[PDB]
Amino acid sequence: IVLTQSPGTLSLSPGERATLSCRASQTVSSTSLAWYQQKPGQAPRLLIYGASSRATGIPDRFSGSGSGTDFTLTISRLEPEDFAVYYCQQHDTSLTFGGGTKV
Amino acid sequence: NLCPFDEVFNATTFASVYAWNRKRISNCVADYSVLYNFAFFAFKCYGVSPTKLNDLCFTNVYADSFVIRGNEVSQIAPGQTGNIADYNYKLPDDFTGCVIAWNSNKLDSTVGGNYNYRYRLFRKSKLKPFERDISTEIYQAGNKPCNGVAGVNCYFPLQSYGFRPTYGVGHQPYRVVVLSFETVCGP
Amino acid sequence: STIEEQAKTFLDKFNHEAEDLFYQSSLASWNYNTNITEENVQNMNNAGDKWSAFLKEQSTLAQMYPLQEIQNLTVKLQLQALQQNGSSVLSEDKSKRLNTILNTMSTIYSTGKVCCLLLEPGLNEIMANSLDYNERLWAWESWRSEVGKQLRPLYEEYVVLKNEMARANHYEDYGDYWRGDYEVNGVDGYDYSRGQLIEDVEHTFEEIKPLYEHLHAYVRAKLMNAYPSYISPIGCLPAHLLGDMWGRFWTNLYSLTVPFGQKPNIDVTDAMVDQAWDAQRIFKEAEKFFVSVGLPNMTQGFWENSMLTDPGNVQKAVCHPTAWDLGKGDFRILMCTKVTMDDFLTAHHEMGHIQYDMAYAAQPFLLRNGANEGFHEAVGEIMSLSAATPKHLKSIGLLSPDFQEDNETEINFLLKQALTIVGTLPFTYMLEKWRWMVFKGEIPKDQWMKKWWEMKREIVGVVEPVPHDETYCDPASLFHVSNDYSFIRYYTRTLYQFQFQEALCQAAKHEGPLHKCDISNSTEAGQKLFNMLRLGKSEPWTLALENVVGAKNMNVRPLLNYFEPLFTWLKDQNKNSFVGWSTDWSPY
Amino acid sequence: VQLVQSGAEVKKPGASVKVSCKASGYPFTSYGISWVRQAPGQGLEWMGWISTYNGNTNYAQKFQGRVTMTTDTSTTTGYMELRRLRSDDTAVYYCARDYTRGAWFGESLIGGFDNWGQGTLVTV
Ligand SMILES: *[C@@H]1O[C@H](CO[C@@H]2O[C@@H](C)[C@@H](O)[C@@H](O)[C@@H]2O)[C@@H](O)[C@H](O)[C@H]1NC(C)=O
Ligand SMILES: *[C@@H]1O[C@H](CO)[C@@H](O)[C@H](O)[C@H]1NC(C)=O
Ligand SMILES: *[C@@H]1O[C@H](CO)[C@@H](O)[C@H](O)[C@H]1NC(C)=O
Ligand SMILES: *[C@@H]1O[C@H](CO)[C@@H](O)[C@H](O)[C@H]1NC(C)=O
Ligand SMILES: *[C@@H]1O[C@H](CO)[C@@H](O)[C@H](O)[C@H]1NC(C)=O
Ligand SMILES: *[C@@H]1O[C@H](CO)[C@@H](O)[C@H](O)[C@H]1NC(C)=O
Ligand SMILES: [Zn+2]
Repeated sequence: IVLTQSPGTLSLSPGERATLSCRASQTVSSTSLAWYQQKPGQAPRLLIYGASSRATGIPDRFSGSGSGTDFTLTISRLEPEDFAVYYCQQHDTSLTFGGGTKV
Repeated sequence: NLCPFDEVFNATTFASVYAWNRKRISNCVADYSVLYNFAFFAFKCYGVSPTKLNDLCFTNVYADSFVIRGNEVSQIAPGQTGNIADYNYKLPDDFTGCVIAWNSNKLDSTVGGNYNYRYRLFRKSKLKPFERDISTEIYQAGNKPCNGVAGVNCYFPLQSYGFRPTYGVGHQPYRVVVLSFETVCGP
Repeated sequence: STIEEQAKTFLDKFNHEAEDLFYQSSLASWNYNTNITEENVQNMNNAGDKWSAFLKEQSTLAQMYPLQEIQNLTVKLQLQALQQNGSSVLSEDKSKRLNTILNTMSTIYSTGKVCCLLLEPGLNEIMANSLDYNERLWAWESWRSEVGKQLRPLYEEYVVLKNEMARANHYEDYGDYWRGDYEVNGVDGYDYSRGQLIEDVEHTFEEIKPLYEHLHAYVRAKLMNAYPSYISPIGCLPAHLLGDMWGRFWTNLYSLTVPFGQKPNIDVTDAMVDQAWDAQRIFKEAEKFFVSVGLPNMTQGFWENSMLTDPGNVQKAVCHPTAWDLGKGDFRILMCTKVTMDDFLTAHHEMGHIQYDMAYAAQPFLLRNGANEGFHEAVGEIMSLSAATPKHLKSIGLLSPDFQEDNETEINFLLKQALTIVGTLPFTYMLEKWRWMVFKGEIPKDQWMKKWWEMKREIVGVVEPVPHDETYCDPASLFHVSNDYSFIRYYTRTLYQFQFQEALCQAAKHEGPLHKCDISNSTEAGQKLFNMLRLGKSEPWTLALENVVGAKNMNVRPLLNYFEPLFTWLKDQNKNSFVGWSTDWSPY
Repeated sequence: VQLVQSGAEVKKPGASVKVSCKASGYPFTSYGISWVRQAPGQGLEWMGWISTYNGNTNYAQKFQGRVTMTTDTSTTTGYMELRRLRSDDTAVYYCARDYTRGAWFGESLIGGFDNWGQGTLVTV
């Protein structure tokens, strides 16, 4: 499967909502998709797993959802520390990452 | 090596009830500690309180995983009968172990209908404890052989569920893990 | 190996593949009713065709399991409902002819105009809200002559084709076919011939008629002050002056007939508004009502999937309070509610339907219904009687604790109820009597309009304003007649409604007048009713009734008792008036 | 729970590189080890997954042949050895602890990569 994310550069002012999308070329299991967050100069961390389940240690301002070939990630209120690069993943078939988006 | 009880409960997919998946756990310490501190609606047990199992060394632990309807969960208990208890998953009256079940409506259901799960609805005779048949041979109700053609008085046995997110609780999918205790010294 | 075994095997595959197909067509219909688009129409129709085709196929497989070789009642009850050939007993040409006639009749009624005003909101607005003899007569006569007359030719052929298939299906006539829905043969002591319905209906009517005659005299005496030169003191009331299009309900007359009009009735609309009630609150209160009597409360999916508020003008939903059961535990309500007393009571009615649907949800698909045609509505309807009672309102916060219920307001309430409940029975009885005779062939074609108007003045006490010829078809001007519906189900509903209430009040240990009974805080009455709801269609209605009322048939005593406090009052009002009517009198 | 990787290395084309990963704070044999890679200006590219119990390895489609994976339980350390380094093989190789595949049965799980190391830069 091939994952495509959009917009490539969703850079918006802090304090507002930020929504990212990840589209699949094929239908994938809703329990086999995850999101990662990579801050500048360092390793990425697991943000959301199982499409909607929040990873441990992650703030509750982050929420995920989706099904079929259309999955999304939303930040209820964008913080100064959220201006990072986000990636979507699927491991239903093999394991692949999306292109990634910069907020 | 602690026991692979995490990868049984957190598996992406569960087997269908007519063809349930038998996992064997052995040669490993088992922290049944999680077993009593999860929010797995039915941690029912039959003869062994979860408290003593962490002080018992079991030769083999078998984890039988499958998906059934909510109103069929009661058929997994020993001494029960019904379309699941008799034709799909037969559990003996002399049962030692625990039955764990939880709702999986957001995992095993789709809007168009999830038909990947199938149970047996017709059979010539009832099953014995812990056996299963996955034969798809045509069942004849009548007096004349149809030779594989599902015409009048011939039916395809394995019917299919059609799980959908808006069903009532009794018709929602549940993931059931039956732990049967027969090398596995719990801490 | 035998029919008993093969029959249950067949049904034990139908009852598992039929539910899925049913669900899909039920859901598609739901989506249409909540969201009307071209896309949803074709989706609804496609799913509908799949379900219909399915039943037609299974119907031809059920034929090889004859009831003669089947002993178990739970099998015979399911097969006999799945073995009936319907209209598919006639030749292909006759079958198609039948269906085109039946379709045509529906379009003439639903899309007919007069001048041009259609029926709604037009000829039913003039009929409901016009104190004008001549304007009313025009609206009445116009509808009858413009669309009623038009359907005469189709009704005649309709009767012939419908009666032919009835006989082909081994019935005496089409009326005999319909009465079969009350037939309970199979177990000794609870038997009931379908031909018996005619006698039992007639007998109950004669016992009630005395109440009707006093109510009739009262209403007539009041109408004479509105139409002082048209209504005669010793005759029948003109059909167009009963407050309706066909004279079915007299409820719109409750502005002329009010017993004590210087006092307001009980109305908590303002209280609901002042306390900031909303749609969610109205249904939550109805939900706890049922819990207090002893039933489980609405499921989560009732709150998440239902449409309890007007969706908007962008999503053009069809606003019409309906209780839905889509199958597999999916229960919903479709109802755009306002913060008013009318909807407050309606909410209990629709909630009552769901409680019944949930009680028999454990039954086989083919038995997953009410015992008969009246039982479903009767159990729902009784819920509004207790909800409207000022003992429930008094403790819900909507009624003030210094509101007193006077002698006078009890009468106002009872009349308004009688005017809607016992003013409709003569009509239902009459209409079905006529139709049965027409199908049986007791009435010549060119004399059935004669008997129609002849019996109206004998049973109902109503007459025509103007003479009509045999070219007219007055009965077909009504929805139920032109669209091939049974009507007797309304007669055998009101009677059950009161039988259940009287049976439950004594269980709840209510003392005093029945119209003041409340069934809340009582598990004795809650469990009593429940025990017949869980039955679905697995048992004869003559047994389901025994489980709550104790009777093995319908009665009138509970009805006459309910209105007893009004009847004695009416007797003291008709002291100086004639009770009854002369059939030799006419407006012309 | 921490993952500590070795320092940066410089290799010539055709050479092989072996990157170590030290795991501690958890039962080593209860979780697998995965190796994603990120080249400058690029996103992440999965290289493979290795069991710490059965030793089974699952490789990405275009790394089969070069990549070779192994673990040592006694010192709870993982290793990855890419081979025949090309010019395009310049990037930062991350060590990650996964919950995407079972370590004992090999069945897919509901999860992701729980813990990532600091990243090892390999120049070529
Ligand atoms: C099933 O998985 C649940 C989630 O585990 C947590 O999140 C995953 C992504 C990893 O980061 C893991 O290390 C975290 O603990 C557990 O809470 C739950 O206990 C697991 N089920 C069983 C029976 O162990
Ligand atoms: C109604 O149906 C249309 C399809 O024509 C769809 O686009 C729209 O979103 C639906 N609205 C709702 C509330 O489902
Ligand atoms: C009829 O069949 C049902 C099962 O559908 C069974 O429970 C019942 O006991 C049977 N009754 C008789 C008289 O065989
Ligand atoms: C239905 O039609 C079939 C075929 O003509 C016939 O055998 C059967 O008796 C009919 N059943 C009824 C109730 O008319
Ligand atoms: C009815 O539902 C309410 C939630 O509104 C709950 O608090 C109550 O306990 C339920 N009643 C019963 C008998 O379960
Ligand atoms: C029904 O029970 C509720 C809760 O105790 C109580 O407040 C209410 O007044 C009772 N209704 C009647 C008529 O007693
Ligand atoms: Zn109703």
